[PDB]
Amino acid sequence: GVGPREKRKRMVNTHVIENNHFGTHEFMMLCELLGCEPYISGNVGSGTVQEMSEWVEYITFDGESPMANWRRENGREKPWRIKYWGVGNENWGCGGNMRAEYYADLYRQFQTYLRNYGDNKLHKIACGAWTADYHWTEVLMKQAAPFMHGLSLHYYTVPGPW
Amino acid sequence: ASRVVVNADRVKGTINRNIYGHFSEHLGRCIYEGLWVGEDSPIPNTNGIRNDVLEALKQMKIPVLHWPGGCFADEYHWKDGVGPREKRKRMVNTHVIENNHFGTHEFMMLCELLGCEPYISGNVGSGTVQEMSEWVEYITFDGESPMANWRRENGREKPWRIKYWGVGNENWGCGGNMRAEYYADLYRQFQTYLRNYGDNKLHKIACGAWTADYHWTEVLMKQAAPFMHGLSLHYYTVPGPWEKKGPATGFTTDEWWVTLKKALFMDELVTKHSAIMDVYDPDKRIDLIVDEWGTWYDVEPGTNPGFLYQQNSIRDALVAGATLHIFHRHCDRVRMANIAQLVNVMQSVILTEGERMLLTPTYHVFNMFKVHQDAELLDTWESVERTGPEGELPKVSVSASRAADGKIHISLCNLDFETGASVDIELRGLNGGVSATGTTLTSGRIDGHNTFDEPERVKPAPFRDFKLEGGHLNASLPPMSVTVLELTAG
Amino acid sequence: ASRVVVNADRVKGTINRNIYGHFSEHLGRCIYEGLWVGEDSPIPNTNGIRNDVLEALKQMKIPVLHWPGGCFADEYHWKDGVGPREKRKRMVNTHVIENNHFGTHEFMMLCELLGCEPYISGNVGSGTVQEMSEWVEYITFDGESPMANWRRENGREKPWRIKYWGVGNENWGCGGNMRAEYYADLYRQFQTYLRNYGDNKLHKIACGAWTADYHWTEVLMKQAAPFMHGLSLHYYTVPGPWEKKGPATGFTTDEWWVTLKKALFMDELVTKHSAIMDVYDPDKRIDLIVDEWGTWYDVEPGTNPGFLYQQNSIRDALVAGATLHIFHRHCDRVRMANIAQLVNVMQSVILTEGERMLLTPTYHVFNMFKVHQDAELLDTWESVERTGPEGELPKVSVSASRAADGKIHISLCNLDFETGASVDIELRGLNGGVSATGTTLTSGRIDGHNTFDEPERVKPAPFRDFKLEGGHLNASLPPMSVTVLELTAG
Ligand SMILES: [Cl-]
Ligand SMILES: [Cl-]
Repeated sequence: GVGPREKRKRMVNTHVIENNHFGTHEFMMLCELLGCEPYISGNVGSGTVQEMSEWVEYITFDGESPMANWRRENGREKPWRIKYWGVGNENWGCGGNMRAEYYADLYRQFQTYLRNYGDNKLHKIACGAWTADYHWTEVLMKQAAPFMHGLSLHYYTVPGPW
Repeated sequence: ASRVVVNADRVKGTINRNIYGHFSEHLGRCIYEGLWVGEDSPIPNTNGIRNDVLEALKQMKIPVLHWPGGCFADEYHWKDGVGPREKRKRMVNTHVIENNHFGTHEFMMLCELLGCEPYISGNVGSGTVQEMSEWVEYITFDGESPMANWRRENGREKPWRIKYWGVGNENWGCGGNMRAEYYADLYRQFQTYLRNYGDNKLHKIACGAWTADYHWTEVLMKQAAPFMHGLSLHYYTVPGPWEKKGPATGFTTDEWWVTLKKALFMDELVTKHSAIMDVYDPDKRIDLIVDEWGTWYDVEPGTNPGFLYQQNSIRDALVAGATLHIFHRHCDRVRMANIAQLVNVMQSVILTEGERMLLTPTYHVFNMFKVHQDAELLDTWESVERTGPEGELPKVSVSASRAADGKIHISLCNLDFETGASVDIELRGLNGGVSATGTTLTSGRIDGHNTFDEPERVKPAPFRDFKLEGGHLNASLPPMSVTVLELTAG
Repeated sequence: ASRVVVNADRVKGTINRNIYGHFSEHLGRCIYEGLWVGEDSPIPNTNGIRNDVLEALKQMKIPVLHWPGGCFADEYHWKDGVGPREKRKRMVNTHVIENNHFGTHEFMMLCELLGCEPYISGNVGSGTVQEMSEWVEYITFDGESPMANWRRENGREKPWRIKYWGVGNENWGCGGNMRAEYYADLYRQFQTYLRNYGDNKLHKIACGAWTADYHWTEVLMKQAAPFMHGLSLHYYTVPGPWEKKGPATGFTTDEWWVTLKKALFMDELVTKHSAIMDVYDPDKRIDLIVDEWGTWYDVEPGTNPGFLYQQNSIRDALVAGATLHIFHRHCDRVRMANIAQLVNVMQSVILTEGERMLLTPTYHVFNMFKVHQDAELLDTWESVERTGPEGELPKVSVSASRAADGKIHISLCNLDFETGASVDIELRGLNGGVSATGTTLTSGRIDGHNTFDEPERVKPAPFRDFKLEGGHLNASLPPMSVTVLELTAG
């Protein structure tokens, strides 16, 4: 979702009709125009540690590096600031069908490599429970509390059966 | 006096020379003005490596060098440090100038120049399994493959040999903040794909405990012992709280005693960790490898705290002396150790500033003690005077080796800065009578250090302050001394 | 030849005399013809205990006796064995006769007559907490209470003293088939209510592992180490399958080698169990107590298999000799051991048949070696000839103590039945020169045994087959020997 908009990746099928015209630059810009805080969730389920690490570099790094230089080629000179960074979402489900014990180990690992560049200071957020999985909350706090600034929770209001 | 017997005919094992090992990183000017200066530097160099340092390290007989090690291991992507030096990746913070001019080829070359063993740590924290696998292929594979062919493009035709391969470092901390249970699962997975190509034979090393995390050791041995050739251990000597460690020079007498007391804790750690290894590995197949040790102070005032620059007193020499003795005492299990670090960083053997370099007291110990490298430990039994303000510490630390050429070396540390130390030494199991030369390393001040202006304040001198009554050897050790005696039979 | 050095000035520790301990059960004629005969028996006795055996055990300097021990401990209800002997409980299987004539008073008295320590195992398996608690009250309480007053009615005014109290035995087996996790919880509970009355001080002992259940040891130390003074261990030497163990005499040369190989396995067990205890108890506060060991054969043909009556060859003496040596080598942790059993049962020191008794080869070793009881172990370094059909075993086992009176004792076992054994012994650390007496115990046949008809076939003789060149001591050991040398300084 970065680089010349015209030559970004494209999934399309109506047997995902996604052109990636809206990516990181577009989003950060949006938050600037609205005057709201950006909150990004990185990819744990199908992503790698270097991938997520580099995303933060790309966005927040004021110095000279492949990622930062690439940000500038792509048209943003100064870094952006971001507080809220989610280290995966929905990891009990469509984000890897993980046990809490397991997501917690990945959370700890991934968050390790999300660095504070310039005077950016990250608020790291771990994926919390779905509805009433109090077990999930118990495990994440027991195993990862020291390594997180926040913990998420998901509850939709659904009148009927799924 | 302090009584010591040396059953000179009772070998107790081999002191693996790799105990006298070192370690360097890319956090600071360890690998950036200290060693690597560049092919086009005004400082006299051999293929980019300054010769003053080479000369000194060759003389010290460095046995093994560990790179990347520490935190850097689990940040590094090795492919960033190969290919045309001109076109390698470049990370630079203007507040860090990492240009990756020093990479795999440069390191292997360095180890060849020094005649030391290479010890590399792959990236578990932020790396992948294929990444690490490919690194070993790249280095060791004699056949035809993308990685091997790439090694040759990059200018090395035949494979290299490498024994010591670390599968992550510091994984409980800056290498992923992993639980032991978890690192162990990754270790098993990663190590699976590190193959022995050609006639290279890997010594696979799992990341072991920080300080007194006996739990970590227990779990790694319980879960992974069959899949490892060695297990690491990390313990720095820190005088104060982590938030205010204390200085390298101009420190109190309290800071002296506390520094040594902290250093000697190494014996407890090694004992207790070995104890656990014994349970899961009774025949001691698996090496214990203390790949991080040495003093850690606050940086010299008016230097960047992140650069870790610290001075090196006679204090630092005592720590080095006593700790090496402790490894000697544990050479049944301990088979490698790596002091932190090599140049300009923490407890370095060498400091540099432009084209000037000096040898630290710490250098002098490693140089003096090299007589113990691959030597044979001798049964020594001892009763030593206490010292220090509560009678805490031993006044004296002593060790005896038998070199290959038959000669006998006895190293002695006097930990009291305040007064010298008397040592009667009975030698049993002898052949003829014996004659004895001697070197000593001491200082006038408690923080005796070498500077670029006066780089020879603290250096080894001849030692003659002892009588040798063919059998007994009574000896008179200077305050804050490190001393080696060399005995020849007949 | 076999080389041995004895650093005669280097004490390695104390050999707790309780290593030379024994153990008896209500099993056959151990407590019932072997020891207890009764006040008005025709066998000459002291308050019901036959004097021929007392005399012999007093001679041997028995240090400690364990009763009930084995399975019986966790079946016994101690109140069944106090009160008027006339009106005590009576269990009889007519297919084995328990009249409870030998109970608490009788046992305590026995230990007083022998001058040995009592070691009692309370009943966890089938007993209650108050039951065990009250037993200790009954024995040790100087004041006024139902239990103490009952002791006095039953004829003992002052309390007794007792150190060694076992909180169950064999709890993994015939004492409840308990998991370790579970026994540990009961151990903690029971031991809570065993109080120190008067100035009696209890040494509480938890039931340890059977053979190589290292798991049991791990769990007991992990869960209960703080609540115990000692931990037990059980290992019998069994030549064959459990269903067909092999005989005490008329056995093959293969059965000799196998028997000794099994016996020597004790070193591995003690090492590996100690290793684990070291992890949870680095300072070795807790005693390791091997309260069941010895050979276990098929019963003499045409005797009741359930009575466990077996003979005692020179083979049995070798096992006893070598095993005691192994305990010596481990006296840093091992502080008590109890051979099974005392009389007429398994590897007994004494056999009886009516008023006739004999001393077994095993007796002769315990008697010969008593010079080691509460002695000081000396640094010995050795290189020994191999023996046995695969070069399996050491030809020689040797150990050195320094008695209180300054004298030095060196015990030696030659495990080859086929030929004698040469042993050069260098003695360092001495003052004066030394003179040397010597005893040896050997045999014409590999199954050399004592019978009631010829009870002196195998007994200690003087040993003079050695030259002492005032420093070296070359010695010429008989086949299947056990040998003690006594050196006096000057
Ligand atoms: Cl080597
Ligand atoms: Cl005692």
